[PDB]
Amino acid sequence: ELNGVLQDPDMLRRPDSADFFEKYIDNGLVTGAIPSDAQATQLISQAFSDASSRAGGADFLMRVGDKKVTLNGATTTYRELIGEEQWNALMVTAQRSQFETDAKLNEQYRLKINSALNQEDPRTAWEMLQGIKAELDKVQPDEQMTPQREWLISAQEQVQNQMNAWTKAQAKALDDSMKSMNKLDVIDKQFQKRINGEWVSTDFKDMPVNENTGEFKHSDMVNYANKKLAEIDSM
Amino acid sequence: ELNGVLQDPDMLRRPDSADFFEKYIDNGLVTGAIPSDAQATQLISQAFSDASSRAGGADFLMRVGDKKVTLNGATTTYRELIGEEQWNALMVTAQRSQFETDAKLNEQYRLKINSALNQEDPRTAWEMLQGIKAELDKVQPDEQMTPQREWLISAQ
Amino acid sequence: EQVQNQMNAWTKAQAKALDDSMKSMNKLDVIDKQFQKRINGEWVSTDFKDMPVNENTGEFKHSDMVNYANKKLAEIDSM
Amino acid sequence: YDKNVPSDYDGLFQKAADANVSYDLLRKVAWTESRFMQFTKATAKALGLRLNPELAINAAAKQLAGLVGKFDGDELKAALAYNQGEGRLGNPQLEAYSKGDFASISEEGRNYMRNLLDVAKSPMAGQLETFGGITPKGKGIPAEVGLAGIG
Repeated sequence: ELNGVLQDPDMLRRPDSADFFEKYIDNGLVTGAIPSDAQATQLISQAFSDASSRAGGADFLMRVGDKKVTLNGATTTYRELIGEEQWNALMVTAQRSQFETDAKLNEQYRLKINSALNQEDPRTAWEMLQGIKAELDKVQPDEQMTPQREWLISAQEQVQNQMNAWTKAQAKALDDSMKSMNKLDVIDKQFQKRINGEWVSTDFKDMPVNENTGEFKHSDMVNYANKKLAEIDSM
Repeated sequence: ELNGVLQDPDMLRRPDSADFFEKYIDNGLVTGAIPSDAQATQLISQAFSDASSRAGGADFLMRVGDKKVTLNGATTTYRELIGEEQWNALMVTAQRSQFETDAKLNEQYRLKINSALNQEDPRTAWEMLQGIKAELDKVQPDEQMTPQREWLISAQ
Repeated sequence: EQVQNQMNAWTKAQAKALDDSMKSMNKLDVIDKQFQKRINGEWVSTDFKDMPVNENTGEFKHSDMVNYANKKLAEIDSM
Repeated sequence: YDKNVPSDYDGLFQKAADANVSYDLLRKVAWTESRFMQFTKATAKALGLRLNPELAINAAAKQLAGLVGKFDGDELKAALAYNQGEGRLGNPQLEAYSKGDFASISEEGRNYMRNLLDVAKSPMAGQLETFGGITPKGKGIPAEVGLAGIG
């Protein structure tokens, strides 16, 4: 009789099924349909295990764990019938069960995660990962540490480790293009010390070298030669 | 009735909730509200499992494990009702539960750790790691070997 | 999710193979531009050791002129 | 990675450019693209009408004026329309931004908004600032505060 409005995996996440369960248990305890408080407890602990191992259950549970029920004379909230620790375990299970009850969700999320760790730009993997963390909050609405929230953590702390290498490969690319500008600057300084009346050679094999420039090739003068003429033409 | 001043995760770490729990159990045993010493024990062992699996519980437990309670005629300290070994397990659980009850803390600490292993200068990663070891002592105030104190050890 | 990790490397090895064959086309384009600036009446050398170099071309080898030389003659023959 | 304390020619110019939007935003929109307006697209220079701070900041101030004026209360929508134009690519996003469907805007518009909402003011600010937290009560970390010291 509970599988009438607590099985359709779209009828759980509705916000009335919580009220339906509260009214079921209450009117069963009052109107004799549920006689014994040692039996309403079994109905609770079996309906919660039906609704936890089923897609759509985490939010039904998080909604019902705030409704009031009166058992054994003492009135309480369903998060407190079951202990705090046991409710934590329950919500963890209710969130992570919809990822091993259907393998389509597991496939889909794992492939988006992995195709998000393989984007070339590490900064454009992070918005993909916030996308994944945004489509996890639609299936797991409680803050426990489900194993999928471990996929996302390893993905983020893997993209950081990827950026530690991508930045090293960008600094090695601004090292070989600041050398090739240092060389043109020193060649210009040599030409200018030779023009203004000072006796220093201007062959490319006689420039100074200081580990910001490296050894001078011939093509680092051709480049300079076509670039003074280009600049003098533009004046 | 204990969830009135022992659930608000900021009302645990206060230093009076320890006194509230001590007075609750004492005045329950004396004034009949808690009749049986075989029942005050269940109240202890259920309030400690409520307060251990909850953010803010490690320091409430470390504060209450020094208050005096008298059960079965023999008077003792709550660290000694529950055994030494069982109290160690209890405090370990109370420290590491606030990192798998909320995933924001787990995310945040793991990302600071990993972005501290990726700093270029190894000498400037160490002060980041002392920073992390300084923001762990605000959530785990007992010296047991929680798994987060294993993150920091592997990081160093 | 292992084949994805394999394609992240196979694509890197295909982009490094379209980097060494777009260089060898940049060099023929710049050599043609040099010959054309020299023909239309401008004083710029056409030796392979005096072309410009901009990290899209690299250093010019001798065989990057032979290749060009057999390719203008091949194109002029086909007109 | 950025602050409002260091002042240079940028803060010297946007004091009047904002008078001809917001000085805090216009100082920030330029910083993210050209460290201290970087209209890199050739069509953006032919449409916006170069490398001169007398008109570059004046071009951004004019566009960001209309972009922050096309709704008059959505400044994050303005920053989004800036680097994502309203032709053939931004239209599917801008109609998906107001409905709160940030999972379907872009990989670049979100990263752009998430870097500039700390100085910008929108009604959807606190709704994107928590768009992708690890838990629905959490806050999703933008690209350059999780990748802070890595360099």
